[PDB]
Amino acid sequence: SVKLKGVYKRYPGGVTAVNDFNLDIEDKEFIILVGPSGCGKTTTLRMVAGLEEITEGELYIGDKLVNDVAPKDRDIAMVFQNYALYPHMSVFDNMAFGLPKDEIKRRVLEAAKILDIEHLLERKPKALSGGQRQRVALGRAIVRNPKVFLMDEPLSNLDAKLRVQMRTEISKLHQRLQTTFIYVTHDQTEALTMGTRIVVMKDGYIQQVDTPTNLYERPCNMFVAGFIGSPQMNFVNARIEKRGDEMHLLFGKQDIKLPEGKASEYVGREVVMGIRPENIRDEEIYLESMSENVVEGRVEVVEMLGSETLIYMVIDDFEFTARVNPRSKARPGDVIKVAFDANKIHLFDKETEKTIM
Amino acid sequence: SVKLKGVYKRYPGGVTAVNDFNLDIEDKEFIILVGPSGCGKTTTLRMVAGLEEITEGELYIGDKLVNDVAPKDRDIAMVFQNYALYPHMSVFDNMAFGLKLRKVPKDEIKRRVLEAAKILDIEHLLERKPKALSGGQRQRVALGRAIVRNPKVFLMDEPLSNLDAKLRVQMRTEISKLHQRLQTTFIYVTHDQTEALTMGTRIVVMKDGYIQQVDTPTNLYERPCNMFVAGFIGSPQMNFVNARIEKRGDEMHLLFGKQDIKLPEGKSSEYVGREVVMGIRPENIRDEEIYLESMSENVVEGRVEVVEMLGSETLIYMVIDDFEFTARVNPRSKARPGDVIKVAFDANKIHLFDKETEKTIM
Repeated sequence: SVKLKGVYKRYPGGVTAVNDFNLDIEDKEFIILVGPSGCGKTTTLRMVAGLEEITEGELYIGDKLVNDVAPKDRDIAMVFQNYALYPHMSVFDNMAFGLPKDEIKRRVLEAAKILDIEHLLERKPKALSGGQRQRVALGRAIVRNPKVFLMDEPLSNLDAKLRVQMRTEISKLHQRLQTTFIYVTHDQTEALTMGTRIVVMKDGYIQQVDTPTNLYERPCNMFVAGFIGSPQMNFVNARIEKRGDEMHLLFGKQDIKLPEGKASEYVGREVVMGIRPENIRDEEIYLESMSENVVEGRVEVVEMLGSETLIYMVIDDFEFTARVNPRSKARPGDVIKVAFDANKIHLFDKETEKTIM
Repeated sequence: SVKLKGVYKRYPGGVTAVNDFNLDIEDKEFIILVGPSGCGKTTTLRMVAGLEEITEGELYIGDKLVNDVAPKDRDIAMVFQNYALYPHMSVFDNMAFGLKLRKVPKDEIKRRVLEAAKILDIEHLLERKPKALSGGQRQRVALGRAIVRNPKVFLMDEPLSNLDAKLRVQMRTEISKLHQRLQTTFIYVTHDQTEALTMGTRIVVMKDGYIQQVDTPTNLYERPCNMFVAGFIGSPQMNFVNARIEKRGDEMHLLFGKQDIKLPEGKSSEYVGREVVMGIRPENIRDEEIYLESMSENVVEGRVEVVEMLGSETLIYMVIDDFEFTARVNPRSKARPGDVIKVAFDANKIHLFDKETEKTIM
């Protein structure tokens, strides 16, 4: 367990890098820190590790306050992008720096075969490059059985398909040792599967802390909504209008009827509507059931992937991206009848940019 | 335009590698040859290129028979795994070769080489040598020696095999953009299936030497002619179970295990009562509550065992009775291992094959 109570970090010149970071990681938890560059996500990790000092706040590991504890005295394994293995040491010895009980150390180190480095086991760092030397750094930390793991983009020099293989082995390791993990990555796509809870940070402030599913389906503001999930969620200005007992959203000359179950102090007001691509669907089941919420749009580019078909269109004056089932019939220039799934509409304040529900 | 009329190739020992290969490529067309290893796809290219002889049949590039024409007199551009760039020549000279001894247009060779370089954004590499380049750049350079040929056909034998995951996709879309630019016939051979759905005008699926099907990407995907095309194109693989067709009233139902799926009015005779193989793709086993209300008749309970969230999709792996099935649904599903899920089978997208003959009934 690690707790950060009201933690600040200020840079030279008074600039605030991390602003009131409060969060309680329970033990045996996988927490992911995502956010744009300079959002303070990397800074907090260096502070939990003890590489930067904590200007203000408290940091506890278990029960012990460690703000002024040297990194070596925290029982933490760290992998950062300065992994920097020693050039004139074998792969084994470069992973065997756990001070120790030799001849069992080897067993655990050979078990690092999970990283597919067993065929490099007696090599030296210069013969590997890019991805392989980063998997060596991982290995070093992998055999440490610490109280918490701290990882800063440890799979960034690897290629797609091998990064995926090592992400599943990190998750299995957390499932096996059940020690706290704090994982930092630029990629968002690796947050949604790995972490128990995800923390979205922006310009030093944490926007939201929730489970991957909850971040995806209940964002707190337009930023989190437009930061998690790709391609970016579609955004339009819309006016809420009550017609009869129905509640409608109007943007351009188009008309979306919200389902009975939505709402008070925003009726007649103009809001921003948010729908994700996979909720603009063209299969005709939806075009008959959600007939009230079908809109005609002029397709401009289509992209077929085998997993999906992404359709980029323009409705009245606004560009929209849609995700439909693989191998679609749409082509650039035609106008297609898309249905907006009102049950998946997000509504934010135009000024505060936070959600109304 | 390229035509291959009844073309065969047999190996030492009498084994036939290519068996009655027939198809007429229209000019300015992108054709893809896909199939398992040793399906003869590489052999066919080697025969179009002139590197192997044609045992029987007729090859016509343009309007002329070229079975006995040397490759170099065939007006062919080739990017194969043979095309090692010349080690001690600049990429420029490596792109100006062939053109340099096909009746040198010295001035008109610089102009064309640099237009092919500007298309591939390799002009800032014109003075580097192949050993200084990396795999991806030399695959762009190798392509470049072919744009300067202005050929009648381009021949590509797995030219994106030496690349890593992301790079591949980047140079495929560049080829699709490239064919859309030169508007010359392309014949492309690749191992990966995913570009059935991405690259080609028409696709040829080959199996054990035979052409299984020649069709457009959508039609290849949506109307496979046999279980092989059905299970070779599309990922994850299409689900297959043995089922028996049964006529109850004028409805027609399909039964496998304890479950019963009713086909819509429009599916007919001379296969009813017999055991068939059913084929449905994962994106047609789907759990959205829209499906369970319209297609309540064809809702099935299945025990989830593994789920994989990808951001683009959610893959759900389930067992029904003794049978296994996979479904592809929206990115963040709530189904988790141990639960039982209520999936709807989209009857309008079920494929039915002969159990013995293994070819499609419709």
